[PDB]
Amino acid sequence: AGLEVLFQGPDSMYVLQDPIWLLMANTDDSIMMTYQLPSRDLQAVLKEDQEKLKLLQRSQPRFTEGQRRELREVHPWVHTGGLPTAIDVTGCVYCE
Amino acid sequence: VNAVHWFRKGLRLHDNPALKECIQGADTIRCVYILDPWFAGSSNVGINRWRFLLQCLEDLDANLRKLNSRLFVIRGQPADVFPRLFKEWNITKLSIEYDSEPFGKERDAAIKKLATEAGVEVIVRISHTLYDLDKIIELNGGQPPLTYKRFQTLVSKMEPLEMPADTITSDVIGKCMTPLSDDHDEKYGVPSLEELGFDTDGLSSAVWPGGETEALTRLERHLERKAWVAANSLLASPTGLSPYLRFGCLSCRLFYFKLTDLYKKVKKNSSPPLSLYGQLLWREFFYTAATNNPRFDKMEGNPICVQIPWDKNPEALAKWAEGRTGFPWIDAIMTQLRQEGWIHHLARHAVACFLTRGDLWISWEEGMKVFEELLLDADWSINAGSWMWLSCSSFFQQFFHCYCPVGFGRRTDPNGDYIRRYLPVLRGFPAKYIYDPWNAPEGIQKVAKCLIGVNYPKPMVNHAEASRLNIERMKQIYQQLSRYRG
Ligand SMILES: [Cl-]
Ligand SMILES: [Zn+2]
Repeated sequence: AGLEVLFQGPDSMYVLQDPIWLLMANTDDSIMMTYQLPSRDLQAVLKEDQEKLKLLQRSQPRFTEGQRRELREVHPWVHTGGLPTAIDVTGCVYCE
Repeated sequence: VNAVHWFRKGLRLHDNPALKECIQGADTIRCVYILDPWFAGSSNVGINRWRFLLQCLEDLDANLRKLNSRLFVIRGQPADVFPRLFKEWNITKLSIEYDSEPFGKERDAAIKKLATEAGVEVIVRISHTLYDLDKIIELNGGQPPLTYKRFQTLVSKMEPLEMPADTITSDVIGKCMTPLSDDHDEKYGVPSLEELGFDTDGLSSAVWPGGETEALTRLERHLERKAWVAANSLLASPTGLSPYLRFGCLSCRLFYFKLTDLYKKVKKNSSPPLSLYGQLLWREFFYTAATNNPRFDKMEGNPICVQIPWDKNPEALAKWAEGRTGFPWIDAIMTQLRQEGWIHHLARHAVACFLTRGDLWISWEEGMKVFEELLLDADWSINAGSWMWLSCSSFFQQFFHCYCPVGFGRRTDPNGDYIRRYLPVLRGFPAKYIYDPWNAPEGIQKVAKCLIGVNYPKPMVNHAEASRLNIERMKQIYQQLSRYRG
């Protein structure tokens, strides 16, 4: 499939092989032509996400005074508290 | 007195301050390159990246020959090789181009330690960037700037740049000698793809041939193209410079000087806007951002990265990487990337949106790692930063509306020439269904001689459904950021 990479093998040589993410994937012909992501229930995934977010909450980025200054005229939503402009929409802007 | 210049990312003879300085009372000079299968990044790398490097090595080796010298190429870990060479060649001078990357700094300190305990003076010069990156961090108060805008403000109030170093010419060498030997080649010769393990059977000549010589040529043609002016081509330009800057076949400082001189003649002032160096500065900004953050290329434990609950789906990633998504615009781009090793910046944006915040909801880290494997110009920090910004995981620049994997292609070219070029199986389809081929009436597919879901994949996502969903996933994320920044 033309996607292999040169791994370091034993101390002796290099080994040509598929990259891990490829080796981990089922990549047989049907999937490649026939596989579609399942349709999932919106709220169920938001709630499942929200569970995760509570765990990721203390590692979110923290902005110093100087960084808050830099961010003011580039990401207004920081000091304003709302959603960023480009992401407060209903979906793909072209389609809608 | 024996001196060694160690090439890594500055594969050129022009503007090489560290090489030139090594040739001062040297007696003996030897240029060395050590094969690293990781390409100064977090990945192992594919056929086009390697071919580009090898051709950089050949040109460097050929150009050294003209100066009656040679390139010495060695396999191994630097920590293993240098102690042997020190004793074996009686080294007392070693020189490198500074590397601001965290991994490179660790490596260089370990080597500088081995050298010191072997009586070897170490020479370091800055020539991979326009500026001393640490001076920029100082001007910002001790921490690198978060936004490209702040970075621009800082560089605009910095000292004028000192001219490129004199290029290494026969005069420069000045009777300083490289001892060649019996069996120099095959013991220190530039390897070939076949020798490395690659299958070169179905392999056309490179759209992007490596080395300083081609870089310089392309630089001349690029400046002429600009001099005449004062998108049909998502396609590889003859004048593209980015892989050459990545490996130092073209010195950024030279390109900078050539740009300023042209600006001064075509226009009145000696005050060009910073946009003139947009390419150089964007690059420089990411080196600066990453130099003190060893986790710049990670989500977790990366203090500038938004923590996002990305989905895991090896099969969907695999489809995206092979350009079997069922979306022609995306597949075409990922196909050009696999075949050639370069895609347009707006195309990078398109495939990144689709993979991450747009449709698949897959970590930007996965995307980054595919680009590291296939993209000639990918640099550790530039590539990580982009992927972070493009997925709304960091703040280097304004966020934009997620590109549509159908409409962005229609705006670019409705004839779909790009698509047909990289996707043969689709060539028959009319412009009506060329971006949305699953919408073809079951007979139009018979005429095209391509059945959706037989000869070309079914669209892996209901794009509109996934977009609305993911956009909500994001809202909830940035909502919770405001709630905790409170
Ligand atoms: Cl650097
Ligand atoms: Zn859309």
